[PDB]
Amino acid sequence: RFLKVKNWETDVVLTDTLHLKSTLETGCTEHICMGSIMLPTKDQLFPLAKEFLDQYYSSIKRFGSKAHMDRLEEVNKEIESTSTYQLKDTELIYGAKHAWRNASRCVGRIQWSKLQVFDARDCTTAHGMFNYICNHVKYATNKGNLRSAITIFPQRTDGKHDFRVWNSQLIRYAGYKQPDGSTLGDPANVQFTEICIQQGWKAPRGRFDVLPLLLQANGNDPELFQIPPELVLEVPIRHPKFDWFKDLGLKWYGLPAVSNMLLEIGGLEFSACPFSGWYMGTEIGVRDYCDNSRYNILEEVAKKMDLDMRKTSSLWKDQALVEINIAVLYSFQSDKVTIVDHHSATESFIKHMENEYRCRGGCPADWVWIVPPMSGSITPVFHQEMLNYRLTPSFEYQPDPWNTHVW
Amino acid sequence: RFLKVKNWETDVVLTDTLHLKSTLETGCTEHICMGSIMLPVRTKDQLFPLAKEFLDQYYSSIKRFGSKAHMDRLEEVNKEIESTSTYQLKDTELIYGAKHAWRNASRCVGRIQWSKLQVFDARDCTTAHGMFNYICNHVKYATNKGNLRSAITIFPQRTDGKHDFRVWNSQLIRYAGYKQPDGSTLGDPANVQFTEICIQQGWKAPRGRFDVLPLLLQANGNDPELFQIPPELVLEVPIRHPKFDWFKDLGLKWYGLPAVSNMLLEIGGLEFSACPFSGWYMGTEIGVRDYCDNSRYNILEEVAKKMDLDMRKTSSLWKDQALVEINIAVLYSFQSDKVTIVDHHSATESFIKHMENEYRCRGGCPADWVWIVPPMSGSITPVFHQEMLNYRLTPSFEYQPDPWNTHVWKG
Ligand code: HEM
Ligand code: HEM
Ligand SMILES: C[C@H](O)[C@H](O)[C@H]1CNc2nc(N)[nH]c(=O)c2N1
Ligand SMILES: C[C@H](O)[C@H](O)[C@H]1CNc2nc(N)[nH]c(=O)c2N1
Ligand SMILES: CN(CCC[C@H](N)C(=O)O)C(=N)NO
Ligand SMILES: CN(CCC[C@H](N)C(=O)O)C(=N)NO
Ligand SMILES: [Zn+2]
Repeated sequence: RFLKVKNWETDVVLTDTLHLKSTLETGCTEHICMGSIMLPTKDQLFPLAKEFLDQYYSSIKRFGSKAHMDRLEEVNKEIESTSTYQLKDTELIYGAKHAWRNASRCVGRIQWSKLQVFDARDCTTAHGMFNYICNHVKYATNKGNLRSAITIFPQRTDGKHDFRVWNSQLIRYAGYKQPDGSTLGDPANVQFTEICIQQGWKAPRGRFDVLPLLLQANGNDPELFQIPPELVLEVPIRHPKFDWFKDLGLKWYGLPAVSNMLLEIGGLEFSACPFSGWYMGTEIGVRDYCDNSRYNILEEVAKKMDLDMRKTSSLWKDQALVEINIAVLYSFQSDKVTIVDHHSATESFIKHMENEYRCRGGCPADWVWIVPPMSGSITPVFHQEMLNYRLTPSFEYQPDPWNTHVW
Repeated sequence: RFLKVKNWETDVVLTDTLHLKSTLETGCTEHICMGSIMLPVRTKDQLFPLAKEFLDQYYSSIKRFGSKAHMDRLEEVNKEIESTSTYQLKDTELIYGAKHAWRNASRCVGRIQWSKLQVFDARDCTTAHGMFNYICNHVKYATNKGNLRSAITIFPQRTDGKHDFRVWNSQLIRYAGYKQPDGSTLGDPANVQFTEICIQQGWKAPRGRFDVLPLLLQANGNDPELFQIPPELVLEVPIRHPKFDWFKDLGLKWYGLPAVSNMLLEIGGLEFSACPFSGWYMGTEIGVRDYCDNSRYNILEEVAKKMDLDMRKTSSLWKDQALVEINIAVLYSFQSDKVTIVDHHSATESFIKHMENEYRCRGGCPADWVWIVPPMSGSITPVFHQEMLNYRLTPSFEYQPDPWNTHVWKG
C-alpha cells in the first residue's frame, strides 16, 4: 500500500502514497506488464463529479465547508436535471492544470502550474474554432518566447455533437506518396494529408508544407483553414561547425501543439483541447529527423560528414545523430525560439518529482516515455525508478475522427 | 486469450499466446505499473507440481510427451520427493533447464544465442577449493583466447537453506573500488562494499584503478574463502581510439569476460544458488554504463576536456559527443585485439529477428523494454520501436539477497 522508488545513481528513496488515489486501469496485470505498449449515463457521472469537487475544494483549503457542500448539491441538482453539468471557470482552470500535472508521459511537468487556459466553451462553428486557434498560436508563440497554453472547446454532450481538431498537432508538415514509390515530406501524415486533399486542399506538394486545419464543430462535417503563414514561426536548421548543414534544406516549427487528445475533468469530456508548451531538442533531432519512418535523414547526413558507413560498429549512425541534435538546439537558440535540451529537461523533471513526492505524496511517471530517445543513461531519469498510474483529471487518447465520423 | 504487440516503425504485428503459461507475479497490477522498478526451503507440497510442470515441458520438447519414459520419470521423481523431500535432475534435464532459463530471461538482449550454451555440471562439488577449480576452468573455456563461448557452471542445489553454495562476487571478474579518507573513490565505486569484505577476509589490496578482485567462495553453507584467479586466465583489453591518439593515455582497460555470478537458477522447483554464467559484451555495457555512469568510472569530463568540446553549457551536447567517442573506442579496441564484442546496433537487430522467430515457433518472447533498449542512442535501434510484453516463465534466473546480508558466520 505504501510504495518505494529508488534512484540508483544517488540512492535517494522516495515513498509513494498518491497511487492509492488511482482511478483508471493501467493495462498491466500481476501476470503481464504492458509498460511498453503505446495504447493499452447519469449514474456514472455523479461520483466522477464528486471525486473532482472534493479534490478541488481540498486544494483551496475548503473541504467540507459550506461552499463545498453547496456546489456538490448544485451539480447534483444539475446532473439529475440535465444529465450533464457545467464547470465554473475556476474548476476548468484547476482541471486543466491538473490534467497536465497528472500526465505520466510528460517530462516537462515542472511547469504545470504556469498554464494559460483559454476558455472556448462559447464556440459554435468551425470558423470560431479557427479564430480561437490562431489566437492560441500567436499567444503561445509570443515571437519565440514560448508560453504554455491550452484552448478548451465545448464538452461532449450526447456524443453526436463532438468538437474535434482532426489534425494531430496544430502545426505539422504534409506527407505525399509518389509514383516513384518513396515519400515526400513527413510520412507520418500521409493519411491525414489525403483527407485534406479529398476535402479540398490544394497541396503545393513540397517537403515542408504546413498542413491546414481541419476543424469539426458541433458534430458537423469538418472544414479547412490555412493558419496565417505569418503566425507559424519556423526555424531553418544550421550547424555551428558544419558549413554544408544548411544545404540539406531542413527546417522545423517552433510550436509543438498536440491537438488530438481528450481532456477529462470531473467526468466531463473535452474532445477538442489543443495544448502547447515548447520543444525538447530530441523530439525534433532524434525522432522527427531520424526515425526510419519519419524524415529519416541519418543516411544523408553521415555521407556529408564522410563517416565510414560500411560497418555498424564505427557508430556512424550515433555520430551523425549527435550532430543533427547539436544543429537543432543551435538553430533554435540562434533564432531566439524557446527550446530545452534533454539534460536540462530531465534534470528539471527529477527536481519536479522530488517536489511532488514531498508536497503531494508522489508523481505518476512513465519511464519508457520520460527517458530521452538518445543518451538515456547519461540523463538522471534513466536511473530513477518511477511508478506509472492513472490519475484524473487526465489527457487521454481517443479514436482518430475519420474512423468515427458519420458524414 | 491472444495479446498483440506492434512495431511502430514497420507496422509488423505479432500475437502472444505464450503468456498463458506464465505463473510467477510481475509486481504490476491493474492500478500500477512497476515496469521500471529494478527489484519488484520449499515444502514437498509445493515441490511436486513444479517438478511436474517442468518435466512435462522437457518431455514435450523432446517429442516424448506421455511416453513410457515420461511417465516413469514423473513416478521416479514423485517417489524421490516423498522419500527425500527433494530430487536430482538428470544431466539432460539440467542442460535443457539452464538453456531455458536463458531463453526466458526477459532483460537479456543476447538471447538469439540461447541454444548454444556450454553447461558445466558442478553438482559433485563439495568445497570452496573445488568451486575455485570449476570457476577457473569455466573462465578459461569461455575466454577461449578472445573467441568467447557462452557458458554456465552449476553448483549443487539448495537443500535446507543452511548449506548453500554461493559465489559472493557479483561477477567472476570485476575491479576493486576503494573509498579514500577524502571521500573520493579509487577504482570502481560499484565494488567498494565487496572490496571491503575481501580486505577484511585478508585480501592484500594493490590499491590501484584496475585491480581484479579475488573470488570469495562459499561451499555447503561454510564461511567463504578467498582465491586469486590466475592472471594469465584474465583476458584484458587496453582501451584506445582509432583517430584520437591521446585516448590511450587515459590509462583505461576492461576485462573481456562478463560473468554474472550472483543470480539464482530455478529449474523444476529446485534452487541453484551458485550458477555463474557468461556470454560476451555488448559495447555499451562498458562504454556507456561502466565508464560514464556518474556512480561508476565517471570519465565523461576528462574525455570531453581532452576533445576540447564546449563544456560551458549542456546544450552543446558535449556529454553526448564524448559518450559516442568512448563507445567507438571500446568497440575498436576489442575488435583490434580479436576479443568478441557486439555493438548495440547489431545486437538489437539480431534480438528483433530472434523475437519474431520466437513468436512464430514458441508463441511469444517475454522482454523487458526498459532493459532491452540500449543506454545510448535508444530510438536509432529497432528495439525502441518494438512493443514488448514482460512476463515470468520458468526455468528462470532470479535475483537473490547478497550473502553477506544473510550468512550465519561460523568463525
Ligand atoms: C512546457 C514545455 C513542455 C515540455 C518541454 C514537454 C515535454 C514533453 C515531451 C518530450 C513529451 C514526449 C512527446 C513525444 O515523444 O511525442 C511530452 C508528452 C506529453 N506532454 Fe508535455 N511538455 C511540455 C508541456 C506540456 C503541456 C503544456 C501539456 C498540457 C497542458 C503537456 C502534456 C503532455 C502530454 C499529455 C504528453 C503525452 C502525449 C502523448 O501521449 O502523445 N505537456 N511532453
Ligand atoms: C552471449 C552474449 C550475451 C549478450 C551480448 C548479452 C547481453 C546482455 C546485456 C547487454 C544485458 C544487460 C546487462 C546489464 O545492463 O547489466 C543482459 C542481461 C542478462 N542476460 Fe544476457 N547476454 C548474453 C549472454 C547471456 C547468457 C549466456 C546468459 C545466461 C545463461 C544471459 C542471461 C542474462 C540475464 C539473466 C540478464 C539479466 C541480468 C540482471 O537482471 O542483472 N545472457 N544480457
Ligand atoms: C514501443 C514503444 O512503447 C514506443 O516506441 C515508445 C517508446 N518511448 C517513447 N517515448 C516518447 N517520449 N515518445 C514516443 O513516441 C515513444 N515511443
Ligand atoms: C530505474 C531503472 O529501472 C534502472 O536504471 C535500469 C534501467 N534500464 C537498465 N537496463 C539495463 N540493461 N541495465 C540496467 O542496469 C538498467 N537500469
Ligand atoms: C508534447 N510535446 C509535443 C510533441 C511534439 C512531437 N514530439 C514532435 O517532436 O514534433 C511537447 N513538447 N509539448 O508541448
Ligand atoms: C549480463 N551481461 C553481463 C553484464 C556485465 C555488466 N554489464 C558489466 O559491464 O560489467 C552479459 N553481457 N552477459 O554475458
Ligand atoms: Zn507494468
